[PDB]
Amino acid sequence: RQIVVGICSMAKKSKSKPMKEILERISLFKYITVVVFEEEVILNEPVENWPLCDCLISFHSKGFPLDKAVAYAKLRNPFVINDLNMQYLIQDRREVYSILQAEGILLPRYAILNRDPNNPKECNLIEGEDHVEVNGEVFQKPFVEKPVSAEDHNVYIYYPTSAGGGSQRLFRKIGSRSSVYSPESNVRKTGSYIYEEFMPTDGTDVKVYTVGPDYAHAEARKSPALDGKVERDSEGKEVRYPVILNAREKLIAWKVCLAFKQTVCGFDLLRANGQSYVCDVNGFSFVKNSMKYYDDCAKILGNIVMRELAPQFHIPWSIPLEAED
Ligand SMILES: O=P(O)(O)O[C@@H]1[C@@H](OP(=O)(O)O)[C@H](OP(=O)(O)OP(=O)(O)O)[C@@H](OP(=O)(O)O)[C@H](OP(=O)(O)OP(=O)(O)O)[C@@H]1OP(=O)(O)O
Ligand SMILES: Nc1ncnc2c1ncn2[C@@H]1O[C@H](COP(=O)(O)OP(=O)(O)O)[C@@H](O)[C@H]1O
Ligand SMILES: [Mg+2]
Ligand SMILES: [Mg+2]
Ligand SMILES: [Mg+2]
Ligand SMILES: [Mg+2]
Ligand SMILES: [Mg+2]
Repeated sequence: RQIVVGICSMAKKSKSKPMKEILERISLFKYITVVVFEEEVILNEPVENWPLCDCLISFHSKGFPLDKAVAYAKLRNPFVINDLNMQYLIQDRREVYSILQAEGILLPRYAILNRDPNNPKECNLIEGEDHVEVNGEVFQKPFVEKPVSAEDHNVYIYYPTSAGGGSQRLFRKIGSRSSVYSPESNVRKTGSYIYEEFMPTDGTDVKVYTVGPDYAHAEARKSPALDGKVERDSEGKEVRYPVILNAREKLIAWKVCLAFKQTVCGFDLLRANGQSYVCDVNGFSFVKNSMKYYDDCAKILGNIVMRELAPQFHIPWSIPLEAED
């Protein structure tokens, strides 16, 4: 029989153009059949009625019932491409940073400010004009303030008085804008945050996209805080610039992929001061608008499936050479 690869995610992701481009390519494998789980089934049917698969590609995004996906995996015991339990941790920036540190991955110096919502003023925070002290640790402006929830994209950057003060407020892109300047110089007074040193880059973020530990595509984009005006092409896509990862960065990608147990994994690098710092690990993310990435991503995933499952299906399989980017 065919090896079944099940795709289990919210429709917003499962029906995205990149997903469709990759799935049609995975379907080219002679012995693989792709089955995309309907969102209505994911949300409203018990896991016992979800379709069978032999390999499960499943990932959390807003509204996804991760507890059900875990229960399904436990019930059916499929080969899992992106580990589900790690996806609980990926939702919490504190957990993400803790894993990065445990793996010896360079990241910004940071401190966690946990605030009791019932008692917001008695947290370990002291604030001056050009700095904060978080659990006694000092951050001179510029510094970055991130909500502990990784799914909250309201990241603020606080500028020193010498540069005019105020702050840049980042958010999920709204049409042409990715951030806005605020005259507010004082930090947020409710919520829990990570405070971290600002890493000076050349004005770009490096976005990395792994497909297993030995492949990563990288590309760059204008730092969303620089002025908040998104660079768009004639198709309405964000302008992306060429990047080739150096040897250190290829190792970082290997480590992130394995540490988070996410075969398909996006994360962000800040190239600063002659090193590269991870500032965000998002888990499952596909590149938009690279034909070559669709080809490579589909072939690697299909080959991962065959390698793991061909023997139990009695299908002959010889491990082919794969590119690294
Ligand atoms: O909101 P989510 O998290 O469910 O989905 C978002 C996520 O896509 P994913 O699921 O990972 O593929 C972002 O990638 P990411 O994971 O690297 O995120 P972070 O580094 O944590 O910010 C992506 O930003 P980008 O990397 O393309 O700039 C963003 O596109 P959008 O702002 O629309 O960009 P445009 O199409 O307008 O240019 C998506 O927003 P929506 O689709 O509106 O919800
Ligand atoms: N320590 C830092 N130094 C400089 N820029 C940062 C730092 N942390 C985040 N940023 C900038 O803010 C953006 C959003 O932060 P990120 O941690 O990626 O949050 P999100 O999960 O919302 O994407 C980054 O892409 C980067 O441009
Ligand atoms: Mg097929
Ligand atoms: Mg996500
Ligand atoms: Mg959007
Ligand atoms: Mg990011
Ligand atoms: Mg993120």
